[PDB]
Amino acid sequence: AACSDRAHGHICESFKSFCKDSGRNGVKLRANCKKTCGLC
Repeated sequence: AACSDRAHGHICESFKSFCKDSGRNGVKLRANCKKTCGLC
């Protein structure tokens, strides 16, 4: 499982500070943006 961004692109950045969200928004961020969130 490689690490990178799969989201549309503007989703990770627009929600970069949301990567630490305990809600669905956060989970989807770490998934669609395993990189922008930092999971490598």
